[PDB]
Amino acid sequence: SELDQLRQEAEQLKNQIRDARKACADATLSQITNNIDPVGRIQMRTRRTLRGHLAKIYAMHWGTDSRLLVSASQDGKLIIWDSYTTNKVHAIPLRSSWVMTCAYAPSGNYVACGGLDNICSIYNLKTREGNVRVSRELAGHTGYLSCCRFLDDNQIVTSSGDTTCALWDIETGQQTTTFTGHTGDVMSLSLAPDTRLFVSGACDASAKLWDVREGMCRQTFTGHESDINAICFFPNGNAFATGSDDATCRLFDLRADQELMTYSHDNIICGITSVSFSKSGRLLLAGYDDFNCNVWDALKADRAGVLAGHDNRVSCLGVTDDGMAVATGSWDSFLKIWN
Amino acid sequence: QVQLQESGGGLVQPGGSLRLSCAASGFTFSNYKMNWVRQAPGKGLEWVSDISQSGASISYTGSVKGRFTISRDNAKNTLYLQMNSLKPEDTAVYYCARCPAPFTRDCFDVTSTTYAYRGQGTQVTVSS
Amino acid sequence: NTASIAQARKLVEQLKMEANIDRIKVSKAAADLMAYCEAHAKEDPLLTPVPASENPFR
Amino acid sequence: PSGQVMDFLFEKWKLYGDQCHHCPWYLPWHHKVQHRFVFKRCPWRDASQCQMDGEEIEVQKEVAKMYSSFQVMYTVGYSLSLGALLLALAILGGLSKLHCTRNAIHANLFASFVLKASSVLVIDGLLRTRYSQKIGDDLSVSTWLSDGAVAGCRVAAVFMQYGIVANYCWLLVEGLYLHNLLGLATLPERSFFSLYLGIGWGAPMLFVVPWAVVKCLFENVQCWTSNDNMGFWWILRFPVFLAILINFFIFVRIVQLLVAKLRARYKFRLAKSTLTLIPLLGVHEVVFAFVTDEHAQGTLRSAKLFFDLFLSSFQGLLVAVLYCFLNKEVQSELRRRWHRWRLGKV
Amino acid sequence: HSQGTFTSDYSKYLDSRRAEDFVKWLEST
Amino acid sequence: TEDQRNEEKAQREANKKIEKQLQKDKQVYRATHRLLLLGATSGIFETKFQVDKVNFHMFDVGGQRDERRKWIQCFNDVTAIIFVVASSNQTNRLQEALNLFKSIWNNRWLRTISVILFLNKQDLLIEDYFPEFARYTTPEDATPEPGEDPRVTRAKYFIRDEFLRISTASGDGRHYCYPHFTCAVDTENIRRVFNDCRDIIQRMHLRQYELL
Repeated sequence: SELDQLRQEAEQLKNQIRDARKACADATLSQITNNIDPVGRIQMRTRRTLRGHLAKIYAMHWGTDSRLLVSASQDGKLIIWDSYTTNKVHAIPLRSSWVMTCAYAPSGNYVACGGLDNICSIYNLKTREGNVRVSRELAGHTGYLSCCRFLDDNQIVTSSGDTTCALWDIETGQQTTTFTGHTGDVMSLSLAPDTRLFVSGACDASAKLWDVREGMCRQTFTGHESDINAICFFPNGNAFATGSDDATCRLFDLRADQELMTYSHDNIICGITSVSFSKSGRLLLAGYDDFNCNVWDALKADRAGVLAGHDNRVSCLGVTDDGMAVATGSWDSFLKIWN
Repeated sequence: QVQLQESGGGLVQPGGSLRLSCAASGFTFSNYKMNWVRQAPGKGLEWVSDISQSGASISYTGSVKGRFTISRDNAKNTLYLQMNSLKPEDTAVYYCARCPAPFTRDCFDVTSTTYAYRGQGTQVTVSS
Repeated sequence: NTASIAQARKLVEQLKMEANIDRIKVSKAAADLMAYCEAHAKEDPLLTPVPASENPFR
Repeated sequence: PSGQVMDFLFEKWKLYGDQCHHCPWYLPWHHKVQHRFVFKRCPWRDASQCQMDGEEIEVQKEVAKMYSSFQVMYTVGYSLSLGALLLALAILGGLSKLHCTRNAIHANLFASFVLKASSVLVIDGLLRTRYSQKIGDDLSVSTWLSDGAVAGCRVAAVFMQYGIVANYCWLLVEGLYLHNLLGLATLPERSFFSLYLGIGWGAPMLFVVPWAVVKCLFENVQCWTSNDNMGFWWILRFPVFLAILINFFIFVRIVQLLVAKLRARYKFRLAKSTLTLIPLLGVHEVVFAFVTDEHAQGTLRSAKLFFDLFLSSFQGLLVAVLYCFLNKEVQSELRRRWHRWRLGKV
Repeated sequence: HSQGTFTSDYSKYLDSRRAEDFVKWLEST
Repeated sequence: TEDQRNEEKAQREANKKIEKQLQKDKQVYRATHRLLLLGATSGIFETKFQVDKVNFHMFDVGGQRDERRKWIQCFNDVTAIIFVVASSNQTNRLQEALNLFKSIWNNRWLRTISVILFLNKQDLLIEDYFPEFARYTTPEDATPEPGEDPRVTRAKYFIRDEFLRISTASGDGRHYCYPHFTCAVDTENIRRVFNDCRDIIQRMHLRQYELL
């Protein structure tokens, strides 16, 4: 059949790509950094505790002033907190109970949320009246919304469970570019500092690099076993990290197009829900299903600290822009701030 | 990358015996549970059988109960299916698939072709 | 039919597009991360604990 | 002898010296020894004709051993329960996860048990000291029958009477809270914790204050620990009987519900469930409730004071063991702390 | 309750003991 | 200066107002029963009804895909799951339904939820697919419909026990299964749902007090 020859040509191309990557592999990251010394001992304690929500919590996001943050819960509420003084500011009731993601605008004038209704809703905070009401609704996805990240006040990028990603125009309300490369559901995404490229992880155990302007995939990163749950991007601009259900984190390099590190331990069996980096890119923090977080070391791959003290599953994780605080959420209704 | 490749499909008259196998790579074989899946012509996907991580637990679909058997080799990362006393009803395309999560007793893999962790299959036909 | 053959033909095109990419050596692309970390190692308030005087989360 | 037989004896002797020159009659057992008199020697001095009956002394000698044994028994009983209750209160407060309304009623009941156990020991301790001092000089007892000496005992008496009544109310609150849960189908919206707290703590307060006022005006007998008028002693028992009478019907209903849940789907679980339920509702009290104080003279009064004083002393230990130290949710949460503190050292 | 009646009986027993001890002291001295 | 105290007072007043609103929201939220409806806005559906002044709120998932291993974890804190089965060439849908039931029963995050089962189209109603419909006998305690068809009754009580085997093979102690045959048509299903919900709630409290 004509399908067989095309398949064998694809296999030959895959073999050529694998050989090209194998040729460039001169040394490992461990050997180069074997000379440096360990970070030491890192211990953190809970400085603040927030007790507003009723049901479990799925998402949170930090503000660019590193003082306000929004959180989403499955009872149908959005709450904006003040991190310095534990008092709330806004409480926003949602039309649909199951919200699965939330984002905070860089300017501080908008927030977003989405869930099983397949719709993304934009909320206006600063208004003449003084209340909060929906501005726009973005329909068109054929699957539940799972992540959204503001690019500016007029643009946003979303991922859903119909194996596609889209770029929206808020005032127009119509899709502009669609990225159809994945096979399974898309779980998370992360934007670059210059907001020119971004990466996503799906349930096909693969990650991709997208071009916002052109609109087609440039690189595909493989080598993983199971579904990818979280993804974060490195401060420099040439690396990113992933987390998944096989209890393993990995480090990838855009300019080298290869995997560089693996963060796994023998007694760790549960999955990974969220990952994040530190300000200098030296500490890699992650959340697990065993109710506590871990602090890794990106250059040497050894465990330095542990963030315990949660009564249920940890779902979200975040680090401030100035890097002076860390906030975590969990399936119990409490938020903790660590420093 | 996860990859599966089946082999051993061939035409056979009623009463014959066939042997099927698919070899896995790119993941730890001992940590996952395997299945067998068929697709009859003009009909949807149908689950056939499954085997536990250590091979202790075996299940069958009832239509083929008492005629088929399943075994796995952890050392060589290979799955086997033994077929005896075939009838013209058995003609279909056979797939071998695994469920996505390790250390789990529940699997969701009898879905459409969209399932990523599946092979390509070999044609098996019975006629005269 | 046509959709299947188009989908199959798209895969090889994407594969050749990914193959036609310039790469570098791992050694050059690995020292950059540690150089960056050493350069910005004095501005990390979590790697090196700050005194409680400037800490606003006491 | 209705109390204050020492008061009458001292007053009559003073009246004897009051007359001066214008057996002795002021003797308590004079009525049965009127005929005999004292020898003309010139009982005051050198007189052995009139004394108590040796059989009376022999009888009085045997009744002290029973009191001593009973005192030792309940003194040993209260201490272990008190220690267990303190240990259980510490654990429930030290684990942030075990914060619920149920645990709130449990802790409030533990506090009442602790208060009662502490009050009984304190009132017992400072009462054997009063009767353990030598009479000595005649002018040394004038300050022993005064209000100043017994100032610190009548406060302890009130504090001991309040603790006993405030413990029978939380037993009723426990039954009322559990009976309400199974009656209605959904969750009971908000909890009436304020109403339950008021019933538990402030309802005793309106039964003992009326008692103390009557005790101070009409029955100001020494040390305020002897009951002479049954009518005034009926004030503190009506709320006691009411609680157990209410709690019996709740116990019966819960057992019927348990039987229904097992029939519509054995005997070992149906026997294990009631045995642990009895200490939380107090059915051992209604077992002997109808044998009242007045109609009890012989061994029927001594067995009733043994059964109830043996089962009441260990009821504080039993509830703590059954509900705190044996709970699955407590044993699964205590081991997590051990692992967290262990792995933090490696 | 049993505690109150037991305490009452114990106090009444102690009171007579004290009275008889006073009588014994009076007759002895 | 004095403006700081004014800002703090305003912030505390706003906090007090929103806490006052959340108190009423909490009172309303926890007196409602949430049900999930399975089978065999466009994304999600809603439905409200009341029986004996009790609030129910059912959810139908008809806008999603057929890969439900990810969005099914959002329903781990519901009261019960309703599972509709068509008891009636076919493609052996009974085995697919049984496998889905087994997966739901054995899932980690749904390993404590009860299931209410509804067999439908009894009027329309085994020997080729299941080779055990020949050494089976009708259970002693049965209430056959006035139809009195021996084969139909045998099929009904062979299908019910097939589902009961999965439920009784594991998950012993903290969840159960309530099978119903949909002989009643018009409005007798909601009363049954009410009864099972009441039973589940009572058993939950009894388990919490460790009397069962």
